[PDB]
Amino acid sequence: ELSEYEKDKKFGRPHPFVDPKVKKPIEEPLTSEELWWNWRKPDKEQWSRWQRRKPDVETVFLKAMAETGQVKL
Amino acid sequence: DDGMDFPYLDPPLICCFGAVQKEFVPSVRVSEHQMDPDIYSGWKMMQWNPPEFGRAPGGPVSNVAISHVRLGGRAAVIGKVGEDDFGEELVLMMNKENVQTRAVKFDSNVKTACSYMRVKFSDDGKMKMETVKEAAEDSLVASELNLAVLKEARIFHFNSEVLTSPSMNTTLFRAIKLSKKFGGLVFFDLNLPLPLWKSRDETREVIKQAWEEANIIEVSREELEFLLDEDHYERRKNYRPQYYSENYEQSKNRRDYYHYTREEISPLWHDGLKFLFVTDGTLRIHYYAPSFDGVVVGTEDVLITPFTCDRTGSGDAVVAGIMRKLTSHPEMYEDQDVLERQLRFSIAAGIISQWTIGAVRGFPTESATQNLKEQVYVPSMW
Amino acid sequence: ARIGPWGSLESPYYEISERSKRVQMLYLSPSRDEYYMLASGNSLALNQGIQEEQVVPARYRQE
Repeated sequence: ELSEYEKDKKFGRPHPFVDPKVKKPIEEPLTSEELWWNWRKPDKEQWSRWQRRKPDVETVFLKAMAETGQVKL
Repeated sequence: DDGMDFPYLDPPLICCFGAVQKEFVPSVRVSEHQMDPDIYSGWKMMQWNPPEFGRAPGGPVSNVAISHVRLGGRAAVIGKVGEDDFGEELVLMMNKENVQTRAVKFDSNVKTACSYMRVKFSDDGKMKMETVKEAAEDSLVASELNLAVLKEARIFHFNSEVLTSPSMNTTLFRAIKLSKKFGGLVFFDLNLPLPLWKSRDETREVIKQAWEEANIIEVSREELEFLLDEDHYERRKNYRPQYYSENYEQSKNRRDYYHYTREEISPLWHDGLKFLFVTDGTLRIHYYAPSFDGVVVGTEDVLITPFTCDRTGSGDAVVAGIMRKLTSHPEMYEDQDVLERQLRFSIAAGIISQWTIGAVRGFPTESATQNLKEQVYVPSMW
Repeated sequence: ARIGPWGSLESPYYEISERSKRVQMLYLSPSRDEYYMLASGNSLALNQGIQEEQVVPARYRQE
């Protein structure tokens, strides 16, 4: 047959972009210590004006019909 | 009193006992700076630089109830009003904003906000006044207590003003006894009236009976240093080392946010207490619990709108937010992390309440309070 | 704006100091303007550290 997707890509039903059959995790990249000082994320979350997601219109509709079954987020 | 069929509604009710008044500022002291006796156009300069006791001035209990219900909660008010036009408009104002008025008693013997006194010239030429006939607000007797609000309400909130009149002392103590018999908490707000700012010992004698019955107590920074030691806590604040600082922060001469240790607030602590809150305006909130204590950090901004800034009523919003989050989340009592996270909503409400003229005109909404809390605080905190 | 002494244009600014003198507003002249750090930001920002290290735009010298 055609996978466990039923090849939702072939039909068009909602489905994750990546394949939920491999989804191999990361391989322990460099941690904060082994990074140069320019890429460090300085261990204390910094206040920024762009820290709250933009309200937007379509983010309301997507959440609206996700409850009614027309959308699978 | 046992009449009921279905369970109570979702938001627990709040009991607000006191006097119904419009734009009242109880806590009054001598401010060092004055800005012209006649021109009121420049008085707003005292809202950018408050006298350190009107930084977050609390008001009547009706203001607290209105701020609490506007934040998404439910509140009820116990009080008495006269059969006047002002008395009929105060209840209208409270009713217009979903404040339950089932426990407000109308009477015709006394007039609202009007009290009859008598001139009593003493030795020398210093006049005095003795209350001949009491005002309508402070004339509630224990017989006309609504034994339905007390049963339903889960938190009993009252302020110290009712301790300045004889009849309300007995009425308040009877209401406290009834509410405790029905299992409700007691929230004590210490917005001290002017006569109670006379001496520490007299005030401590006056408020001891009410203090020992409280489960939660909220006081300002000045109302605590006054109750423990004004001179010592004022000498400690203004102190800089003669040679060299101590850590580094002392070398920056920042503001003094002192977190009082549990051995200094011990004289004001008793077994029945569940929480002690000390608010330094909206800047910081020190919370003391039976097993832990800490400080929640906040900010303030009244120069963001220098022409429509009015600090009056912010303390009521802070207390109302505290009560709303206490009743909504019952796990804050024994969880310091949740306690700190839920105590920033009150700070956001207090910040918003200082951006408009009028105590009741501009109390913040729950959505606006959450918006400001999320916009000021880093995602890790909120 | 206001024409001050010696025919110099002056503008009002709120002085930030830990003394709370009485009137915290001053009328600054152009000669006294470029040697102070005039903020135009806000105090509505809180980080896990202390609030006094938050960053706001300012105007020092002519930058």
